[PDB]
Amino acid sequence: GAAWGGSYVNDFIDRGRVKKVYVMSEAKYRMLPDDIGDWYVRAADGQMVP
Amino acid sequence: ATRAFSQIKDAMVFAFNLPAIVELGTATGFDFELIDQAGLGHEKLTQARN
Repeated sequence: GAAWGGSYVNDFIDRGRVKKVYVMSEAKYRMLPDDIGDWYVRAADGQMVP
Repeated sequence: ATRAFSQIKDAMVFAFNLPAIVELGTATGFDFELIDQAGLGHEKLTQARN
């Protein structure tokens, strides 16, 4: 969800105004279906599972 | 009371009567708002107020 759709984490202060903070994948890593193979998840043992 | 309390040190003590209409409060002078319109900050607004 965070990689392909973005995630609203919390707020920050831009020039004295409260504004959102978003984490999302860089454009070129969430364009084509094959890009799904670029993402890994850490396992309980620390291994990276595709 | 104000004359007597003017001698008090380390404190500003001021005695005063109620406004005729407490809901409106005082109508003696003016109320002025200095607004930070360009995101200057608290310090710059303080300098402008000074």
